[PDB]
Amino acid sequence: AQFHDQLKARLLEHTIPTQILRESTLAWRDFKNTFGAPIRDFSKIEGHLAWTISTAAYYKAGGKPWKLGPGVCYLGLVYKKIQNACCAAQMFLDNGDGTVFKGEVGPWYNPEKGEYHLKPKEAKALLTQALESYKEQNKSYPKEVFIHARTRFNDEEWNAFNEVTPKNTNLVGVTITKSKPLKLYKTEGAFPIMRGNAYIVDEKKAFLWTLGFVPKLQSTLSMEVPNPIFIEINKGEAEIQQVLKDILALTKLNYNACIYADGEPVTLRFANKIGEILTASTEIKTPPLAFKYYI
Amino acid sequence: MKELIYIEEPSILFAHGQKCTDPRDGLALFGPLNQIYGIKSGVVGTQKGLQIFKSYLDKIQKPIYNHNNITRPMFPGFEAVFGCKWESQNIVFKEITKRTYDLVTLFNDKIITANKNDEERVDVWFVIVPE
Amino acid sequence: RNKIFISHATPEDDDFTRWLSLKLIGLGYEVWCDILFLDKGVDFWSTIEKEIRENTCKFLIVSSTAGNKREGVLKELAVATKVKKHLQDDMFIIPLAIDENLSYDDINIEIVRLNAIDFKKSWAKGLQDLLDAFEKQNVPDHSKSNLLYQQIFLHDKQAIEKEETYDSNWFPIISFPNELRFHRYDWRLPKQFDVRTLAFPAIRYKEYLCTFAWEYDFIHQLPKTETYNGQESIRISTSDILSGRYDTDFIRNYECQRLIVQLINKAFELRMKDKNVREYQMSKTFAYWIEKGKLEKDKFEKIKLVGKQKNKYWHFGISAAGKLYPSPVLMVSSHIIFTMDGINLIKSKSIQHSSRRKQGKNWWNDKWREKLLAFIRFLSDDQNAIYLNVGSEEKILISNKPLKFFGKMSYVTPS
RNA sequence: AAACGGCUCUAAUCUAUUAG
DNA sequence: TAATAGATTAGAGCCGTTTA
Ligand SMILES: [Mg+2]
Repeated sequence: AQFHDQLKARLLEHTIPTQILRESTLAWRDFKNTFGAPIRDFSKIEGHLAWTISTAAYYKAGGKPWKLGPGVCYLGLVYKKIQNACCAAQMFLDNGDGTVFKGEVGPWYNPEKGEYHLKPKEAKALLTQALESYKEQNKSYPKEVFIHARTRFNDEEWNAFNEVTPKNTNLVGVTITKSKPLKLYKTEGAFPIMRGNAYIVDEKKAFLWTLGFVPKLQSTLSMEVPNPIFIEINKGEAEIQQVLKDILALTKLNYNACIYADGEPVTLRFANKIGEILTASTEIKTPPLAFKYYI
Repeated sequence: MKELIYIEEPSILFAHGQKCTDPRDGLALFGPLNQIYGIKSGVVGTQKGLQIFKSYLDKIQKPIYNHNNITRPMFPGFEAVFGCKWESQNIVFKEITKRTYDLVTLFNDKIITANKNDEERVDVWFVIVPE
Repeated sequence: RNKIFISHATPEDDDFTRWLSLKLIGLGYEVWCDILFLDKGVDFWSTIEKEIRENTCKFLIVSSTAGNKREGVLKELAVATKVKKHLQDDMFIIPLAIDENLSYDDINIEIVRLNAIDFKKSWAKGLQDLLDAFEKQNVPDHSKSNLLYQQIFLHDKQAIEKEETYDSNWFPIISFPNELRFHRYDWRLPKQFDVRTLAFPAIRYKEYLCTFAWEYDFIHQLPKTETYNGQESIRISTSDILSGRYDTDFIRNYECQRLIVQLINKAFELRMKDKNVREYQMSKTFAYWIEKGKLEKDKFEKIKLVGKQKNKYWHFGISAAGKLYPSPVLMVSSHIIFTMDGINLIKSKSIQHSSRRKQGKNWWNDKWREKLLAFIRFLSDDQNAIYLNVGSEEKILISNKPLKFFGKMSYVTPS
């Protein structure tokens, strides 16, 4: 179960871009279920298959497949159970207009069993590291620091964030919640709701259909019917529409896959993946902090 | 009877400064931003896995077909889209002929020896896991 | 005469012209470009003349800033003007403005009359417009380039600005019991008795009994609560709780909100216990489905709820829970519950999962929406709403029609 | 572990209350 | 310490490959 995680963990001390392919993936036709069709029926997606692989092959080889279209740093932090470990991912725009997406690593450890939040010291260190990375990449501190996570931020860690955050810098807290039971159908057509529509529940909380039907591919990014993702602006001040736009923009940079977009902001997804990599094996000082070594 | 707002789909940049919504379409039309010259592939695994990887790579070079080509864009081929060479003849191979820990250790030590001792440079290592 | 000519500035604009020519050959059109097709060790100007005035359907001129004033581009354009006059063909010259810096009014005097195919932004859409222009003039293997054509056309089909209406899984709570009544059964309720087993919903809160029912509903199984003074019970106008107004030391607003929510889901459970629907225990809640043969042609109204597939039987079931954050509304979650003979459940859950994914492989939005609406309308005793029993005289009323939504942006349904 | 999705299962935590 | 809920959160796995 932890083969991929441990293998990626043990190659972090010496930076080696690695990608794991099983024979059932590369040659799916050869391996059958012994009573009929192959176990993984990849014919419907074969080209897509190759796409993804090539994308991954082109990403870990130091090639940038596509950037995103300032002054805002998107920090998505995800918590992993083992005590909990918080692992981050940062995406921002520099003066060179090349989107820097490296991902803050060196997970911050909360000793509490079920508390998926950071202590003032760990939160202070995390946001200080984010600011330092943004400064060394851009030569200035960010106008807006887009903190977002799968959990809401407690008052104490938010106060720690505000204490260590610099002046003339407004940082916001955003919660992405998946699998909320809001199954919004379509009564006229036979296809589900088209992606991009947003239900503004409140000036701080909204339901964003980051995934759904899409006219460009004449289909839906998912099977079944699409579950909108809950965007909660629990901390900070920001317009809900701009936050939804930022989530939609972050759903674009999934370099680990060749798909139109994914249902969650991929900053959280990549932070989660590097979190599994970190929790796989023994702690490594100054982790690589680049997705080509984890994803 | 609530209002549902629309967020315009953001466009991701591509080569020549062009913007397309779908990464697949933008890659197929204009190509990736930066031009690496090729992929120095390293394959660590069983001879069967190496052969499967070479066959799939050669299949990657030529265009390949989806079942439904309109819901999901074509793959023209690695040279056509990304403009870098990843042929299968330039593959650096490493043969392999608590259980989780030692299985992990075998591939890790093979990759370590290949990265430290071998002269040939490998850009990315494709661990071909036996099934 | 079957050929396409593209003139451009050579030192600067090569990537655009190379890409355009490659796409054009991919589309099947024959092209001639000086950086691609002009041979080495050959009189270049003589061959340009031969191609321009001998074999050329159309003459495309990039309208970049440098490509406008360039002497070579000007010479090719002049010969193209002469062959345009000779051939009498309309729109033989096609400018392609690709630079945003130069104005449409600063285009050189020989081109400004022609309508320039826009290429300044989104070369893909400009190429689609150029392709449409080529098709309209009938400018001169079939199954391999229509894919590139359809990808060119489909790269930009932004949402049509049309009105669309949507049904949801949120069924609003139309009405609510006026009073939430806590009954002080310090001894009348045994301390070891389960408050979930009462015929009407009730929760053990403090020394009181949180329920929407009267103090004398719990008599059949709890007879000792008789002769209990009504002044002991504390009744709260729950509209204040829904609005959040009621925030006292006795109970916080969120706590009583949660209490009412719990009352809602367990009254839901009790009602489906009396609504002739079987139950399945998932990880976190109960799903309620209809057996085979209990409905006419296995369908309610014109929507089926139970069917067969591969020696297996499927029932559409619902699991509901209330939330009062934006409004008091009960969300439903739809599932497919599986059986061998149609009445007897499968003990295994892996086969249930596999069958659920196999049946949902072909289920789409219309099927799920119609199944949900039919099942909820079936559980409706009232024509336009369903009942949840919380007391003999206090009632929970749930809208049959989901919270309706609408959008100014939508799509053309695929055919 | 190409990948994303729906789905299922389990567990934990925070609140509020009750019995040890 | 145990229980009963809601709310949140986290983990895993399992099947399809997104109706033309
Ligand atoms: Mg990956």
